[PDB]
Amino acid sequence: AKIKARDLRGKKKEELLKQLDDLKVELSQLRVAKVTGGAASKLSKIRVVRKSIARVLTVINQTQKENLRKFYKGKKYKPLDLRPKKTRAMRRRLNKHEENLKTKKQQRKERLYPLRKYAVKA
Amino acid sequence: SMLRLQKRLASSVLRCGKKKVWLDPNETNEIANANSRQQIRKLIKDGLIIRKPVTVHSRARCRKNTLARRKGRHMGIGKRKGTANARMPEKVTWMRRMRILRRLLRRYRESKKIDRHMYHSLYLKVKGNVFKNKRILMEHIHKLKADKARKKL
Amino acid sequence: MKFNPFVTSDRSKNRKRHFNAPSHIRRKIMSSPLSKELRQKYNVRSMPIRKDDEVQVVRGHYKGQQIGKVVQVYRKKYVIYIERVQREKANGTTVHVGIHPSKVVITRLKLDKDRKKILERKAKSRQVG
Amino acid sequence: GPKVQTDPPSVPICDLYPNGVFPKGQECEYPPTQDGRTAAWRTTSEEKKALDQASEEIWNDFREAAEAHRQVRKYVMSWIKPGMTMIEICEKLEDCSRKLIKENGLNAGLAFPTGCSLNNCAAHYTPNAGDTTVLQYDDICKIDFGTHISGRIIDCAFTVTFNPKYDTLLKAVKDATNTGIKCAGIDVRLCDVGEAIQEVMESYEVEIDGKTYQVKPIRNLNGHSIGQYRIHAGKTVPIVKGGEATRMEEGEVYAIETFGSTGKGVVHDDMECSHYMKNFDVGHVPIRLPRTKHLLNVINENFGTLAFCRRWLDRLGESKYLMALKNLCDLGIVDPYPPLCDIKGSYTAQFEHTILLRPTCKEVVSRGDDY
Amino acid sequence: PRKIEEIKDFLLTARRKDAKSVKIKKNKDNVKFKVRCSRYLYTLVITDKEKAEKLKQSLPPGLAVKELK
Amino acid sequence: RTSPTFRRPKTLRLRRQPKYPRKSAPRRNKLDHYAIIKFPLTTESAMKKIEDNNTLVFIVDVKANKHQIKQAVKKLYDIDVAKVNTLIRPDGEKKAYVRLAPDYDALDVANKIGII
RNA sequence: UUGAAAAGAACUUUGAAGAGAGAGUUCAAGAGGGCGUUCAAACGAGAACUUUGAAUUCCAUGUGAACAGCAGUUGAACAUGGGUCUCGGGUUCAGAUCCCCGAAUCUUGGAAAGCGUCGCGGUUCCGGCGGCGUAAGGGCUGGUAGCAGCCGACUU
RNA sequence: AACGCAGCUAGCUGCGAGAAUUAAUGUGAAUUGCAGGACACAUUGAUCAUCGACACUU
Ligand SMILES: [Co+2]
Repeated sequence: AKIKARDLRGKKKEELLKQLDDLKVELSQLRVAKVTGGAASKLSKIRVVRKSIARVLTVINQTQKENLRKFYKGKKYKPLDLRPKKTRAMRRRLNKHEENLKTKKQQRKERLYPLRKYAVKA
Repeated sequence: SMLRLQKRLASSVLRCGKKKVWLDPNETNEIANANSRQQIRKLIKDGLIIRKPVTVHSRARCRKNTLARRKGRHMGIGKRKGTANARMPEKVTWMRRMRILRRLLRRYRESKKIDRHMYHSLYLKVKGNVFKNKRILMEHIHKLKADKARKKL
Repeated sequence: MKFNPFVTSDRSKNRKRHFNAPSHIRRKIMSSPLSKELRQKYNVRSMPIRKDDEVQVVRGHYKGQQIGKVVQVYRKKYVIYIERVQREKANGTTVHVGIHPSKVVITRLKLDKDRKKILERKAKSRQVG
Repeated sequence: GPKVQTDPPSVPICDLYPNGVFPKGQECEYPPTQDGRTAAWRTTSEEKKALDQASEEIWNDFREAAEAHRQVRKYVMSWIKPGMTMIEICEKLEDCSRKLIKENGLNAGLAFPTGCSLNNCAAHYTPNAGDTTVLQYDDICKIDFGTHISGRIIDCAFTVTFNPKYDTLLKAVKDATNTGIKCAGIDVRLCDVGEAIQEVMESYEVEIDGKTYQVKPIRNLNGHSIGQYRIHAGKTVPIVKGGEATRMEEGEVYAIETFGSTGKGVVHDDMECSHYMKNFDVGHVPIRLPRTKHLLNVINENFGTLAFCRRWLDRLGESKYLMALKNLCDLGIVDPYPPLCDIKGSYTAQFEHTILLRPTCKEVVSRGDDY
Repeated sequence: PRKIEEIKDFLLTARRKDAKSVKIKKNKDNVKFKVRCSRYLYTLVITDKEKAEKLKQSLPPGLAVKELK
Repeated sequence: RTSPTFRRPKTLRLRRQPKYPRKSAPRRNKLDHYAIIKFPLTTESAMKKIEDNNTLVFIVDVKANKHQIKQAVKKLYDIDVAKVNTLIRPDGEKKAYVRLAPDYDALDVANKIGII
């Protein structure tokens, strides 16, 4: 009687297609009743059917993306959509590795002259 | 009580104007019910709507005047308002004369009443306005032929 | 006095926030005192009103000691309708009269699993102190 | 000997009463409240009695229709049982009435389609073709049906119950109907009748499922006045206070209807229409279409101004008529009456009787031992 | 439209698969046979009644015959 | 060289062999049969076209064409179609006139849909 | 910017209505929804002006607050519905070289269609069946100064 | 910038053919002009807030 997303998450791909097909046919019949004389009960069903269609399509679209996420887990090149978004300026800045590199000359100075902790008595 | 619609459909169905449609004065309630072309066709067949006859414009008076003017009754000197050339173009009068007098000359040639050599001379004289009518021309031809006959005898 | 830097005492800001509140916030504002006998039993001064609770009116024209059941909670107008608080329209029809929840006393309470949990939470706060 | 009716009713009423004089109704004196005096001269022979005599022929038709209605309802009461589909019940009742009345075109027949309404539904519901609704034990049914002889109509309805729990509600509605019938009288304001009915009805309480409801009238619904070939003659009898002050008159026929609801007390339209009637005021409107004019012909040649339903049209053999009917309703020739329903989960009850106000007395023609 | 001139040619055209029907018209001075093919309508004019009646009997089997008159 | 002009020589051009697909999955088709036909029409001028010249009147999507309309009506109702005529209404809607094949009859089909 | 709260004036009575007189709610209405050219007829409550006879504005139905510099039973006003799919005949309240039928890219088409008239059934249903009809200016043909015949408008 | 989307809906506001909203998490019996429809409320939930998954006409 009530379509809940939790029930439909683990169902098979073909089974979802049939449920989508049946719901679409119900909506078309209800539209015919609107143009002719229509019962108050019949008109109110239109909003329930419309939300049920959106709910099933969400499950179908959501499931297919995680299938593609796993396939490209280790590949060097990924589709543009599967990459992170953030901000355009953020995608142009240097990564964590590059930012903290140092030249051989700087490394020697750090080892030879480390900073100290001291107190002046007074 | 208003019959604007029923006087417009009838004119279209009867292929006439709205000044030639007669609607029954005493049958207004029945006519009012009609609202489609199919119903208007029914009432025309039943006598309720009729097409009036055309007004009369007779030509009898002008036909009589034409017969009088054929004998010249109303021509006169005080009834003419345009120039003589306007009434009849002189170019048309000349053109008619040339065709009448050139057709006659050709026919005489086939019947061997004239020779070609005399024919050429007469043709140029006709172009020079020597002759005015068929009678004036034929008389000249007869006079010419007689002179030739006498000279031989 | 109030010492918090990030709280306002302005007249115009408080009035605006009260009149334009989301529905979940309006549940907290519409609360009513609990009766003396119930107060000792649960150690809870007040509770938010609900659709099916017995009530008594303590102020206004309809003041009395009769007990009625709540029939509808109208949050848009901040009013509730009770069983027998009613007057007659000109035609002869009967209409309910709105009562603000702060002017009523709860005599009996609806009991559900979630409501029992809110009651328990309030009891611990007082004892800790 | 005098023709005796068979176990399944089949003899026509006229055969059972060859002479012409049909059984009479319940006769009672008019309400004694006449601004401080009584007209006990109405019971004695006078010019009132002379006028009354002049209408004996009319009264006979009403008595005949009442006899047929009583016999039909007695038959229906015996075999009604849970689990049957409503279409079968309607067909059986209609066939039995068609046989007992001995319909002859517009001379005799059924005034309006039989209406069986369940639970929240209060009126104007009959199962169309293709409906699969089965009676249940926890259900209330209202059966309303009528018959007519030469344009004299009788409209009566009762309520049938199975589960004992609805006893108090049925008793309250019946008491209100009886009080309303008692109050009715010649030259009496309708508003006073409505006030009496409301005061009597409001003093009742019911307990179903353990929740305590109050029996209250349905303000929208009301009674009506009956005329020859016209089921509504233009007067309405309210069941509540606050209404017009029209007065009753002698020689008039009225239907006293009481509806009770354990809910809000207002009715709206919820389901598909099934009852249609032709408008008595309207005249000639240009139809402008082939098939709807066949429809209007059939209507004018079988039903006249009496109400019809789609099952009857199907039985006559007509098909694909929905658009023609809708066009007719749009033009204003025919009027659709849709079902009326209360809030979901409510319960209703309806008792109705038809009374004739005679010059000399008050006769409840529909009255019988059953109710 | 086209006009056939000889009787035999009318038989050969009628046999054609495209031919759909034959209509006969009976005027006061003549009898006309018209066959409806895919692209054209073919007419044979017979001026004498006696020959036409013989011709009608031997029309190709299966072509629907419609008598307009 | 037999000509006084120098023209650019022809060189080998290669086809694309991308290393990743720029878009993960193809976009779903959002103009299916159910979307093509919004509803049927029941006015007073549509009831004269069913009982006389065997036609049905529909309201359809604005972006459809005569070829798409014929396939959609065929599949949904299992019927044959001969011609489609379309106009865009003054209020911005599209109305299509469809003519049924001789074997089929509009009246029974319309009754099945619920129109009549 | 009515009132604490619509409790936003049931019912009776005059008028076609707009408007009033009584009642009713409220602490308060001294708070009442921007409030602290001529003659006849018909229809109509009503005619110098509407209709009939005689001398998106498109198309139906409904109305008469406002508007149409007088009126209005009327409107391009106000409200609710509808309408735009290489030739000849049909068809709508409003669309047709676009819909339907038929042909295509002197004779076949062609009389079966169209148009006149005279009839027979029918009454919101038959969109149904027949009878008839369509003084002087010039031509032509047949043959001594030519003639036989018919013709033929205009001009001076 | 344009055009669309509500049972009754012109504007403002919200959204994009999944179109006055889908999923997820908090909360815990309403929304309301009228009707209809829901909802053990944990064999898991009306409504609002938040928002990280999905979708996004020209
Ligand atoms: Co009744």
